[PDB]
Amino acid sequence: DELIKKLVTELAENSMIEAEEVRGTLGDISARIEAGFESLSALQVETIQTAQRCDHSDSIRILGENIKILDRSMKTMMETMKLMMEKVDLLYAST
Amino acid sequence: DELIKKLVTELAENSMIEAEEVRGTLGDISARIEAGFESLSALQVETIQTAQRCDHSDSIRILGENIKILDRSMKTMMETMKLMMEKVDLLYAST
Amino acid sequence: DELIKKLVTELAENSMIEAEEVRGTLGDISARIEAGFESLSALQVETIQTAQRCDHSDSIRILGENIKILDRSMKTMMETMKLMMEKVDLLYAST
Amino acid sequence: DELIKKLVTELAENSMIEAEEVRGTLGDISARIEAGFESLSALQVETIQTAQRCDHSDSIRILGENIKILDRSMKTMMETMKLMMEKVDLLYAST
Repeated sequence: DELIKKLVTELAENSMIEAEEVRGTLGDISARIEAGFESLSALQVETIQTAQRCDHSDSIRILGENIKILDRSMKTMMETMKLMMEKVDLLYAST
Repeated sequence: DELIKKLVTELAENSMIEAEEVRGTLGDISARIEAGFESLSALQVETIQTAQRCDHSDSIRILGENIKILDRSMKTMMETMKLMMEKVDLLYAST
Repeated sequence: DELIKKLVTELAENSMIEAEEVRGTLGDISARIEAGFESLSALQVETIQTAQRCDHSDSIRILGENIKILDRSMKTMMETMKLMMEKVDLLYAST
Repeated sequence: DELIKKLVTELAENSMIEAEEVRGTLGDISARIEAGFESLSALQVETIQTAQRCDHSDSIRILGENIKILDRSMKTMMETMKLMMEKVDLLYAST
């Protein structure tokens, strides 16, 4: 195995160059994977944080509650109007 | 083919190591693909679930409906005011 | 080049198997890329379509416009009240 | 090393073809990575821009403020009604 091992090395010497170029190419691809995923997920988090600003559950409830306060104040006023009119009716009949 | 097959094995013995290292590298890349896609999609689902909380179609409709109830109560009161005034006008002329 | 070409084939015969297994592995990776991107983008479109349901620009404007109608009706009523009172003042002084 | 180098070239000649086909396949994969990431991120930006249209913080505040103006106008009217009634009471007792 004297001449055999000399040919084993001279063949590895030429393949090792093509193995290095594939390894670098694979690492270039791996770097583009971890860069796309790191970028999109940061943009994705920015989407969730933005969406949260549009949840107006409490704001709309407070508007709703204050419309019902006004409705109750309108009932209170309708009772005060009929009360005033029932005094006016008495004033007319007192002539 | 006695010596031929001895050189075929001694060459496979040295290439098999470089094939294993490429296979492991490919599997490292494949694992990063299924990890990025599993993570981003989970973050993406969290975005849809968050966006749904901002659909206030029904809340805003109930506010709108109760503003129109108040508007109708305001028409009812305007008729009651003119009614009261038309009794006051009669009371003035009765002097 | 008689014996040379016989060794060229017996070496290609053993490498061709390792080339096929890498080609299949590469295609397995390529298929996972086009599957993740096809899935996430479909989920992403579902996010945009969901977000559109939360744009209540017109609904909120119609609420705003009808609150200002009520405000104008309240001004109309305040003028009718002072009008009624200015008739009541005259009725008191007519005694 | 006369015959040795002739076999080194005739072996590189057959491997160089399989190296080119792997290089093209790797580049086909790399192109699908930069295409998916470029597409999804453009769709992701469209999601953020859409979500911003649903932030009605200011619109809802102006509705809230104008409901409280109406509430204050309703208090002003309740004072004017009791004022009118306190003149009507005096008119009844003046008989």
